[PDB]
Amino acid sequence: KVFGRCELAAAMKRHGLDNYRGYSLGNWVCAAKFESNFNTQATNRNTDGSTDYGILQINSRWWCNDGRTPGSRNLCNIPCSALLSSDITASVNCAKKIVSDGNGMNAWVAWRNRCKGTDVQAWIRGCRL
Ligand SMILES: [Cl-]
Ligand SMILES: [Cl-]
Ligand SMILES: [Cl-]
Ligand SMILES: [Cl-]
Ligand SMILES: [Cl-]
Ligand code: NA
Repeated sequence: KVFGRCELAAAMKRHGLDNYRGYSLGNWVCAAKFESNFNTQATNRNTDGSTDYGILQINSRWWCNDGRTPGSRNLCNIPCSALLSSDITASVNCAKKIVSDGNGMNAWVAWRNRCKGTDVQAWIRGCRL
């Protein structure tokens, strides 16, 4: 599924991301735009044997199990397949854990490169949130 911008904002707000661990809602919407282009089935294969999965491009070394990644910790205790679902529930839940690490949203390459320190409230413009 490819989410609309305000469509995704509403679901991310429903699931508690606005201001979570110090990150207002627009940070998460921006991260999804630039990680996955709002595509729930996006994937990115990496050089270390891991893969990034879903709308928030969550990495298979530490966070989900795909059965083929070294250094596996599966700290969200889920199959990586769950992160490719058309509803965002599993991805948002696992992102809460990821962001709770000392890294914060620096865990997201695309947030680091296109969202950090920008006008992230623009991402929820006209959404009524
Ligand atoms: Cl929309
Ligand atoms: Cl939802
Ligand atoms: Cl915001
Ligand atoms: Cl899987
Ligand atoms: Cl990570
Ligand atoms: Na990632």
